[PDB]
Amino acid sequence: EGVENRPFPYLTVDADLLSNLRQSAAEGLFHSFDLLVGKDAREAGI
Amino acid sequence: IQYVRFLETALAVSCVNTEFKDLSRMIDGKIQFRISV
Repeated sequence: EGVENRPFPYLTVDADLLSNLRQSAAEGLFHSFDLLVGKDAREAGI
Repeated sequence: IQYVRFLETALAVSCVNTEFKDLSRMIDGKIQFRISV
């Protein structure tokens, strides 16, 4: 989709975003999202 | 005439208002969340 998977300085906030998350993304509340399981959960190369 | 501002009212508690003085130039905005589960 329109998701960029380049690495970033991901700023860490303390709000727990993930209240009923995986059911929401499997339902597709978000416009465009990427489920990365396992090996692809790293920072991709530059 | 009632001189009302978007800050003088209470609706701005719902919206963090930041002044971007060139908004006709922005084709598109984007924001990336990364939720680790």
